[PDB]
Amino acid sequence: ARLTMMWEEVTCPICLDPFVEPVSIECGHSFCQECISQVGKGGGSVCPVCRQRFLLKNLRPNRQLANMVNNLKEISQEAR
Amino acid sequence: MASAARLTMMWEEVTCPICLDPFVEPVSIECGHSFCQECISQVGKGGGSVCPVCRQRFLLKNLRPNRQLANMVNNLKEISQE
Amino acid sequence: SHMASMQKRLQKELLALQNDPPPGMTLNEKSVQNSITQWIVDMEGAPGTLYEGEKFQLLFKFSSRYPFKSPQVMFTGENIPVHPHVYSNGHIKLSILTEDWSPALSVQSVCLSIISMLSSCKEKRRPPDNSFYVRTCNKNPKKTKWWYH
Amino acid sequence: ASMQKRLQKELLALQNDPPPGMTLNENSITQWIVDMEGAPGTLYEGEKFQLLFKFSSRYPFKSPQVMFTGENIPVHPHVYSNGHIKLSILTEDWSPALSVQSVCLSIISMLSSCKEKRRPPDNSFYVRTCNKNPKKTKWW
Ligand SMILES: [Zn+2]
Ligand SMILES: [Zn+2]
Ligand SMILES: [Zn+2]
Ligand SMILES: [Zn+2]
Repeated sequence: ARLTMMWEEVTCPICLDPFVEPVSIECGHSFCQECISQVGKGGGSVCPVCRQRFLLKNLRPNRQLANMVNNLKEISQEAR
Repeated sequence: MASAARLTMMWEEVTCPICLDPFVEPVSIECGHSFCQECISQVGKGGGSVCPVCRQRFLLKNLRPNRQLANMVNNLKEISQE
Repeated sequence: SHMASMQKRLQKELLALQNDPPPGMTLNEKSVQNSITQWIVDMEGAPGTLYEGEKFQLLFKFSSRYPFKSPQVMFTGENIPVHPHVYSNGHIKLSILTEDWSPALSVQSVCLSIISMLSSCKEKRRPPDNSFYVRTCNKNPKKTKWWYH
Repeated sequence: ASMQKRLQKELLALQNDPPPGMTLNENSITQWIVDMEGAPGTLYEGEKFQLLFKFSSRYPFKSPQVMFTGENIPVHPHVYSNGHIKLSILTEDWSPALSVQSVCLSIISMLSSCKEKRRPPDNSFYVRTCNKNPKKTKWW
């Protein structure tokens, strides 16, 4: 049968919603741009999941993740 | 079927564009596109080159692991051994 | 906007606790203030531990900056566990509530840590600073807290 | 193996889900032929063409050689008399992220590109260029 484990692993760990404009930090962990920039106020802080240090100087868009989240929104778009 | 196809949708989204297999040790270059570590370095003979997907210049020293992507491919490997 | 996104997260976390609570825990729904800032979790001590048979209650208080700041969490009611990291008035000594807090932690993860802390404990003792700490906590005028901000 | 693994996944993709207007004929994974029919709304509707795909050992990091073959060759400003295809993606716009499927789609996009069914300005010149060559005989 079907499973929604799909959705759990495209969920940002900060806002708990599907990633919007996901970015990676140095360690390679991904977050919504807005959520991790909330975390890194002042130009830096530590990773929510691994606590390795990061700076938003080196934000990198996660293009694979952006494309996948978008495509899955389409499949999940349903009439109510 | 009962959105069994959505299963395959996620499989193709976690397919590396170079080998056309699920990402193995996925890494990101500067533009933020993702590849198997070993495919992207097959490309980047010499220390750097151009992104297969978008043509942005990358250097192999700037590789970064895609922890989210590695994390999701095994959750799907787990699921399909039913 | 901040609080809209904070409400969204908190709503999803409350659904998870009602539908798949951690072992020995239950959320108290007779406390229905539209669950947007404080909720009470009934928790029972685990078998084979120093708290077998005991019924406790946990209070979760969420500030305006949750989840970037940690919630306030305490035992309340009149049965408060006797434990080296819990004060007589129910305050809890746990740094994931302090400097090991990260926004990626959840109510679920805090609940598991409290449970892990109860059943890890091998000595039913109060914290060494308890009488000092509670005497000072009974002299502070925080009575009406607007506190959510 | 990774190259043959890719080529078999691509070859199955063609047999089970070919691009619109395409079908393949005659199991040799170094070389395969795809039948192509003109689409409604283009100047090549109804005509039957054939594409040859040649894969080298460095595929997909070097581009396959792709050409029209047979005795029906389309008349098109980016397609020569001999079947060679003038498409930068076959040359230095090649990337390993391109596919047979994506190359097929680009050609279809090209058949429907042109407003006048014309031969390339280099056509008689360019194919006379290629008729003198030592040729890729036995090993390359
Ligand atoms: Zn987020
Ligand atoms: Zn991290
Ligand atoms: Zn690969
Ligand atoms: Zn790129």
